[PDB]
Amino acid sequence: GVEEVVNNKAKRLIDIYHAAVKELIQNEELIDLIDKHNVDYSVIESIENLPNLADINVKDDIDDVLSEIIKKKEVKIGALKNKNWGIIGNYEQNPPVGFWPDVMYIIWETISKHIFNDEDAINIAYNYYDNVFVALNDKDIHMTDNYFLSNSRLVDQSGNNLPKLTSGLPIIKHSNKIMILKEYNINNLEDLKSYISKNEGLKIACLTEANCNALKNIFLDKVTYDYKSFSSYIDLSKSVLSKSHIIGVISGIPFNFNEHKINVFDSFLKTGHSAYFKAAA
Repeated sequence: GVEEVVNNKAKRLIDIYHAAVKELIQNEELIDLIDKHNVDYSVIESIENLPNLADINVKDDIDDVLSEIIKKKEVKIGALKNKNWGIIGNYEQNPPVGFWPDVMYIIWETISKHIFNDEDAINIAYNYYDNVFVALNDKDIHMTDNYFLSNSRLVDQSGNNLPKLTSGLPIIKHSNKIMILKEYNINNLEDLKSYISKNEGLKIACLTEANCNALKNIFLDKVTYDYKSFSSYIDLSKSVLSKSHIIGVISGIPFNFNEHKINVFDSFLKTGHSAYFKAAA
């Protein structure tokens, strides 16, 4: 009569990781970093149930991933290569710069101050791959970067699922805004739902797949979703103004169109970001 649980070698790594984020939210560092880079992200809303960093075992007695990190004073993080989103995160150079790299740095600086007694105790080693989830399942890395979507396809290059990979909390989110013509008298998600429920054959324009997904959760097959046809705000906007798509879904607004013609409201339908780990051998 035994509870035979999987040996998650990343369990303590995930917990101290979550505990650090909790501390970074308590000490205002994470939100300070968001303000410093002037990026439009929100931190995880509830931290009550997250582990307290002070409690977490930092001993290297456990036969797990964290003990390896501790002995070498180094963690290997995986990120997509040749990515450069400017201030949001530039990975064309190693070590990378920008918000998302800075997020990973302060997390491990915080972890270092608990396992050890200095922010620089543990070195961050970034490795770049085309498929990071393959490298993760192959133990080339201990972690993915935090910027990865919470809804990511955990698949190999063949396109088949990787069942041993797990995810941390969506510690950081960004919201999805909805732009629409004022003439429809719709300025909230509720009025939009009513309209979509009354009408058929409508189509939704999105700048990214994640934008359309946030709304797909709400509307299902009541509408068609187009995100491939748009590569910029100007493209997306042209389509809404041309009246071909009832709304445009987008995470940001570079500049404003006429107040009296266009409406933009925050649906508060969020897109989460999380790190991924290897939860089983």
